[PDB]
Amino acid sequence: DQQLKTIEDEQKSVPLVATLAPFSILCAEYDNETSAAFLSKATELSEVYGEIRYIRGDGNCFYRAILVGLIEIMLKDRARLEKFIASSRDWTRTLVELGFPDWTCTDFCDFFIEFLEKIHSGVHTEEAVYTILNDDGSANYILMFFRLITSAFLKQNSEEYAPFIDEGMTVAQYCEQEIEPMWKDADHLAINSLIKAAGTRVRIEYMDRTAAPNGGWHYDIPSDDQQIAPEITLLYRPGHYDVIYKKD
Amino acid sequence: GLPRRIIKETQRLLAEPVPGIKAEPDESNARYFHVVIAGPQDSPFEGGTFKLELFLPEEYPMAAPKVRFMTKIYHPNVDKLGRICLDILKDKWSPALQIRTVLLSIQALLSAPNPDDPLANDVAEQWKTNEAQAIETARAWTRLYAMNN
Amino acid sequence: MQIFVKTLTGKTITLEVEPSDTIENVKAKIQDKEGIPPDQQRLIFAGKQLEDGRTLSDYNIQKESTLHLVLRLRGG
Repeated sequence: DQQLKTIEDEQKSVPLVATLAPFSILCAEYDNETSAAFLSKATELSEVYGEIRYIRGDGNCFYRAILVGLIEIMLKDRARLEKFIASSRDWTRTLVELGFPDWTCTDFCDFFIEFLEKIHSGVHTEEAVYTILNDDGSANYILMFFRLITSAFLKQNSEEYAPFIDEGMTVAQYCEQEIEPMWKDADHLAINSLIKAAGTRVRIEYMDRTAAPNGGWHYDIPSDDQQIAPEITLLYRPGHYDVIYKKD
Repeated sequence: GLPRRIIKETQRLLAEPVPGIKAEPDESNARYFHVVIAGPQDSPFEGGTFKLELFLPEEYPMAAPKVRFMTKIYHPNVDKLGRICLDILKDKWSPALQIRTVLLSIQALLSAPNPDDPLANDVAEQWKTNEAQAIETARAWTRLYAMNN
Repeated sequence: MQIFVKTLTGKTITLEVEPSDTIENVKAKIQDKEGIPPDQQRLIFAGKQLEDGRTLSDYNIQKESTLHLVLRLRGG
């Protein structure tokens, strides 16, 4: 059956990581006749957000969205990239010590490190980075590093996160089944782990059809007493994540 | 020109001695491997050798290897076409796993054939209801089909 | 009786409930404190997802038991 050939071909008619597009492109998916509730939320969001970056919906969208967000900060901040390149080496050692399979998990790390170093030295331009994030072989190899640290963060902190897993699964079963494999949607627990593991700070604009608090549903992860601005903002629509950008 | 993953895994597959498992790249196609797994001691498959075929698909390691038994075997996890019911070949595959993992897990499957539930089909049901007799049939098929030349 | 609801966000809250209470009513009481609406909430107790139609007594949830709250954020 060439059915999953056509399914995973609908997915592939869009790029992994689109170029920027005005936020009004999101509003144009909707209208007052058939999708009035979504149109309202999008139009509202467009007062704050000027642009959207569509991420392919292939099961990896959340990981790919965070990864794209992080790489964007690091193209604009040489210091932060230095810090991220080093603290990724701390992950390699963490992985191999938390008993992840050695040479395979090491090779994902090595590929990711080399990619960052090549940004740092200037070998890779901005253009070259987006091309790499759109080439399936390379982009997914890079994305695996992020699935791995998400899993590692949970295993590192297992007694703490164990009670938030349902279906009677242990943390290791959850990681093995829902975090480590590719094409697996991310849920809250995974999302919380990646953001903390990656040391980032995210606002999720939770765009659904429901009457909402002024400004729309949103979640800041982490949420703490501090009022630091989020460095990555995601658009969540039911079952899907894209990247969005405040105006100017 | 192969990706880095297949170059590295090929080198490991050639270097690593694994008891009862032999694996070779096809001379023409670098993604194609020929695998022989010895019937483990203390299983109905003892004395037999089982040929398996493994293919690394275009997106490997992001998708699972494809593995099939060529040697006919009476086992709850293997059907008439030699297709293999195994979690790490579909849903619990992750790219942190490797060919070695799959091969070792197929080997352990021969040693512990009874996986609590009937994966497929009439064979599995025969295994839980009358093990002694399923075990005997497996022994016979080993003699009939897995006994070399 | 009092129960606790622990969140991934780092917070624990307390609710006044009856064993008669449905999981729906419990979510509404969480909503009154947090703002998080019921259809955005998943509650877990003893690795088992709590079902909207059911009661606390159905899961033998006791005084000072802790429930775990996650948000509905599943995305590909």
